[PDB]
Amino acid sequence: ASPVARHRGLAPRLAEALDAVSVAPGARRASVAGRTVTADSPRDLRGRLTNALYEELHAGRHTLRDPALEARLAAAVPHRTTPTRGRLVEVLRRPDGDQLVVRLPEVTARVPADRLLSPSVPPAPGETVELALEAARPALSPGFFYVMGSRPLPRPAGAVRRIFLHARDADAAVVLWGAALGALEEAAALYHAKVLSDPQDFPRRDAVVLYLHGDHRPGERAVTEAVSRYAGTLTGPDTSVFTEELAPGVAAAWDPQDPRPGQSGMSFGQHRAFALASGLIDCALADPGRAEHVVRALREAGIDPLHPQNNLD
Amino acid sequence: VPAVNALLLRLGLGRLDAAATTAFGGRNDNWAGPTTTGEQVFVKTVTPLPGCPELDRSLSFEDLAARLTPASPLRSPGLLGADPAAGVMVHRLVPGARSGAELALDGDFDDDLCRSAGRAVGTLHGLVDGLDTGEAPLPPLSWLKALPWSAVQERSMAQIAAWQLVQDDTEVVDALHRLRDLERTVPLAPAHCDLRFDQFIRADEGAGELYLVDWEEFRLADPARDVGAFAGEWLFHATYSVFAGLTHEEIVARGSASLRRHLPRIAAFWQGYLECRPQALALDAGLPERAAAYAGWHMYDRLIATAESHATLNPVARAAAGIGRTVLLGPSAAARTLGLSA
Ligand SMILES: Nc1ncnc2c1ncn2[C@@H]1O[C@H](COP(=O)(O)OP(=O)(O)O)[C@@H](O)[C@H]1O
Ligand SMILES: [Mg+2]
Ligand SMILES: [Mg+2]
Ligand code: NA
Repeated sequence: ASPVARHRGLAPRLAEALDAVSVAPGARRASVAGRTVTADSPRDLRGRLTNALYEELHAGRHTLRDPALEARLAAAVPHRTTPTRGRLVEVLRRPDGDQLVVRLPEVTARVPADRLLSPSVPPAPGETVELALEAARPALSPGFFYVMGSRPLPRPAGAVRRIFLHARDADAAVVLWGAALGALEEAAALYHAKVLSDPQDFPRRDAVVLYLHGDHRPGERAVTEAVSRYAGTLTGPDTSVFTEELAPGVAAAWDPQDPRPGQSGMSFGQHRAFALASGLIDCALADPGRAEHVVRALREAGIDPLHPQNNLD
Repeated sequence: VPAVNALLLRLGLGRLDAAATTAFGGRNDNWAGPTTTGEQVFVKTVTPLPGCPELDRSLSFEDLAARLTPASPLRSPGLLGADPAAGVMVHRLVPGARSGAELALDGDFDDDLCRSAGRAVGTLHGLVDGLDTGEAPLPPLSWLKALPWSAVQERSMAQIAAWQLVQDDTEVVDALHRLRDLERTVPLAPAHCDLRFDQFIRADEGAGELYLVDWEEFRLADPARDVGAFAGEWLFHATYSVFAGLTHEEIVARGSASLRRHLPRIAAFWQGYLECRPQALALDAGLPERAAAYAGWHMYDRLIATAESHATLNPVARAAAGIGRTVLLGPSAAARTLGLSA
């Protein structure tokens, strides 16, 4: 007769949630907070229940972009340039303006040579160059305005601390956006960030997402200081069950670190939900030893069942 | 709006009836609906050169099409006027237009519609002075060596990732270079060069006649571009559109079974194409092979367009790209399998 009592080995926030969740014997039927879900296979209930868990527990539910909103989000960014390394494939020489063919990590691109920043002069093809590329990238992330930080991200990339801001609506987003960017710069943070650029999809708990690299503590402290002012007025107070709350509508976690070949390109929220769905299904396919099935699935996916916002070392 | 109204006024069409106008799709701003004089029009605007090579090519088609019998499987809606300086064209509206993309999703682009489409394209390719002889930028060979930075800032993470996979596939890039090189070694024909299902429209909610539209890329060019595009559209419908996690082998198995069930659609098109262009293989024996190679590229093309709304490439995308690679690097076998032989 405590949710922690019946769900030992699991973070309390998660134990509380699993009381809104049941899977029928045989795993052809499940129920997430009145959101019933059915399938004809155990295997298809895995994908549907994952979705129901993701909506109810991570996102909290149950087309185009906007040039006005984008213009205001674009203006809020405190910088305009992110230096970027890649290997010079070839200097192209034009009278209308010389150009550099550069292998960036994500693509081979044809860059104006006026963007070179190091070396001071186009080197031989094969030499690392460094280029002043726009910080803002409004098409990169569909549904979102994306910005890279002024300071280049570490080479091994490393573990990425995610921070989610539950903007209530577009106006709050602009303010939270600006405050968070101001804060992260001043703190010399290594990050990318993005904010919803579609005014008809607020509220969302991930209306703003910050990706902090290197040492996240300075930038997290800075952001928490900068936004706690607004936290509950501009941010709705609810957050994902899988995250560590830092304040009303301000939540944090790490990018999944699943050491299983098949698991990749999965968001934090989709990954946690999938692990949870699997454990819940494996449970239903026998006959609480239910919490153990859930605990096993989280651990196999690399999630710390006591702190699921974190991964195992 | 001003430049459009100016043209409607001068043609005797009055103005666009804002109460009944409606925007249609494509990379251009388009308007359709009734004018204050009651006439139904389709208006297209194209951004001029800082005129407008896409409208000059579209008009070069309308000039050829006006000298055609009303029995031609190839029909224009009817050009009402144009202002190429201002980037504006006006055509007769086709009442209750359903696009070939809608028909294919609904299950209505059947074998017999595919045959009429082949007849239209075969008719096209028979018809050449005053055709742009410049090469169509598809496949985009400069982009396969390096995307312009301005293009990267307008693409999704998945489109960029798809570009990168193509750029680093040396065999694919070399095959696409060979494919474009061959265009100056074959008998050319009047060609749309931008053919997809959404460039076809059928009147009367799908019960009317068949039009092929969007002649912005109309050129004297390799006929294989249009045949390949039609095959590639079916390829892409069968191995991607209908599927939108299994194993990769299961995605491949489903995709393969789905393609086989759709091969008659490509067969009908090629039947129809030969009905109206019976001398095709006599002049170009390589046409099946080249068509299959364009069908391969067309899948990459369609997969890169579809990714604009995604942040990662899903496993179906990747499986479909794998089929595209197989058709491109093995064009003689894909031609036979696709039914483009004899
Ligand atoms: N005359 C017309 N009557 C009805 N619908 C049309 C007509 N012309 C074009 N459309 C529809 O509008 C769409 C856009 O036309 P299109 O010429 O392809 O423009 P874009 O160059 O922007 O692709 C077509 O795909 C077709 O579905
Ligand atoms: Mg079009
Ligand atoms: Mg067009
Ligand atoms: Na189909």
